[PDB]
Amino acid sequence: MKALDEPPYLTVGTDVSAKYRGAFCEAKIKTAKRLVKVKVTFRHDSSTVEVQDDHIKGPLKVGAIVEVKNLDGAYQEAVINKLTDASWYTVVFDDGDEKTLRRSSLCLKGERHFAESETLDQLPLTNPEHFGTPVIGKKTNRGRRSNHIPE
Repeated sequence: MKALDEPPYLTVGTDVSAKYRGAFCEAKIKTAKRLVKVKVTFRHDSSTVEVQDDHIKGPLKVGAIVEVKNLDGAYQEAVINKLTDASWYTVVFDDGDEKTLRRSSLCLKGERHFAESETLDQLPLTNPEHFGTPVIGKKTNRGRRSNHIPE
């Protein structure tokens, strides 16, 4: 660090509160995992997504067209915008689960484990009805009917 402006830090062996399925359960850092999360612009849709380095095949550098293996099973052409240090801490829960979560979803066990819950509340929303981008009619690849079926 430079000035060390954040004294509480998470390290292996340290017990923290990890958000498991929505509820913060106290688990201890089993290991620290630097995940490289790559923010990529999908070339076919122009949308910026943020995916794990694991799905990125090719070279990991800004401006590079890489091939993203999506969970859909499709490789997609995308451009790397940035490589993000996603320092996630892999915590071991006392039920036997181990999972890495980002430090923003981890509260340091120094008498802090949240006296709250989100409660999966669905009233306060910041995202409106996402039905797509305005004017659906700007894509180059089209192919309805193709004279194969009267549709």
